[PDB]
Amino acid sequence: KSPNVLLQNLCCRILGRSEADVAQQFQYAVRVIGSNFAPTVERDEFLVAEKIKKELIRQRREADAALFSELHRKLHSQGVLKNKWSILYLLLSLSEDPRRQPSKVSS
Amino acid sequence: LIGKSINFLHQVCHDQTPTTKTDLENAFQGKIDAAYFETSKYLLDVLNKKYSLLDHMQAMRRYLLLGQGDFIRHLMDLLKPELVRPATTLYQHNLTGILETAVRATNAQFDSPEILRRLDVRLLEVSPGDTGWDVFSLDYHVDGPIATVFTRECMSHYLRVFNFLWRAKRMEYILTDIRKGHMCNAKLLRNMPEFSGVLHQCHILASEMVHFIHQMQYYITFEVLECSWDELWNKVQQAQDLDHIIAAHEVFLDTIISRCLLDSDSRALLNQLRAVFDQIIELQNAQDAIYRAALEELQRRLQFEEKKKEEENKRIGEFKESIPKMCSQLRILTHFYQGIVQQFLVLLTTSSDESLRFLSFRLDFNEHYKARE
Amino acid sequence: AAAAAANLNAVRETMDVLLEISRILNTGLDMETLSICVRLCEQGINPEALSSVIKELRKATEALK
Repeated sequence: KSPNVLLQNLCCRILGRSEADVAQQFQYAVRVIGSNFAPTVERDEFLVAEKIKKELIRQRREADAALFSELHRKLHSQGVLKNKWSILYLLLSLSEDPRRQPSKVSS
Repeated sequence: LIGKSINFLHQVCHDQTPTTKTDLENAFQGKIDAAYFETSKYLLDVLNKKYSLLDHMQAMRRYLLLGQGDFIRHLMDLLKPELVRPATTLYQHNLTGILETAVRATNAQFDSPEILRRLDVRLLEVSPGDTGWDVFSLDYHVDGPIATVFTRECMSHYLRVFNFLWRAKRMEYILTDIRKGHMCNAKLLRNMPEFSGVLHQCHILASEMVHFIHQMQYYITFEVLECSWDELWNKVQQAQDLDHIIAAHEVFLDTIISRCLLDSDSRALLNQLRAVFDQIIELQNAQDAIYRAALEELQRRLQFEEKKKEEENKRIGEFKESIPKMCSQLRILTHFYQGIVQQFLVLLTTSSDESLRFLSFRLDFNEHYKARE
Repeated sequence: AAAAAANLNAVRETMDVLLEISRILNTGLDMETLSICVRLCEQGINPEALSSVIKELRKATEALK
């Protein structure tokens, strides 16, 4: 796929609105992605792994801070990806407070 | 231990002193025992006095185990509005800067300078959604040859303990804020006797929480922070090798963290204690909503009568229907609370019960609990 | 083949571990939105861009709808 129409697919997954109903949301997506069209940011995924472990200690669940460490190893173990840093940076930035996480299935 | 101790005395402590000088007709034993006593005791003498290990262990309790009181209450009284706002706006240097002048304002300014330089505000990190109360612990760093005695791994477990008690002092002064609302608002609520029923309904849940929390404070006072400190003090006076200091102080740590609800099995009890920690601040929002609504009508009724010097009969209509809805809301709050606290006591069953019995004894009195009220 | 289904396995595993990572960091993104974002970062794209967009698009259906 081309990235520009991929933005409009993303807008119809997040919002229930169709891609012909609105064009303003897609225009804002074009506003931010355009003139940032190429990757120029740098990754330091070592520091961000060390920052997820401090967060999982902060929950005061310490067995799960080391379970994430072995699940974080597996992304390098397969290694079919582009950057391991990018999706993890996205998923860290959108965080809300589970207050201490009153459950986790642990797969 | 002998060769290691004299090397350690030279290299880190920077004191140069030669002091020291049938198996083999038992040749080893006498000089070994003498050397043992003299070198280890001399090392402890230079650490106890010159680098002031004595005051440092004293202030470890005062700051990281929150065993000063004055300092914390002053800290929380001034640092409520910043910390309640999220950590995205918080910046550590402001907190460090306000702290020093705050220590000078109250009585912690007669302390030795050593403990005053170790303290600084320690952030954890900034991630969106956390309140600033969540990322706030004092650092209390320590350097020197004493740093071998007090490890970083020691302070980590101390920070966890700090987190538990830090909650159990914030929430306590929030309960004091509840009581402050009750006392300093009912004294001007002597105009109308229509409030007395629902006011009593607020008062009883306040008192129910006070019976839990003020006892829980006494429990932490006399059986978590005093018995271990007694044992620690005697194990320090008994010391004649530095390994005794280390291997006793770690027991001091490892019994605080088990008297507090931070183990693998006591996590569920902490989880249910979190519900109490939720309901107290929920009661804070329950109370002010009653006052902020009830007081308004009286002021505008006074201004309506000064106009005349049937419109205010229509405010009585909204009042007469709002008092049941507010009342029933507080009732389901109390019922929720009742079920949770009785579930707390009934969850306590024997698998070790060596400090949970001792809290329940003091929490349960008049035998209103497990008489089903 | 075998290495062509093992390549199809190696995305399906990673999408399953990332699904655990998505709930423990508490985002509002589910698996369906996650698959689009993982394709975008498979090509390579600023996550700093994507974060600001999704902070607005999620804010575009809880106060504008």
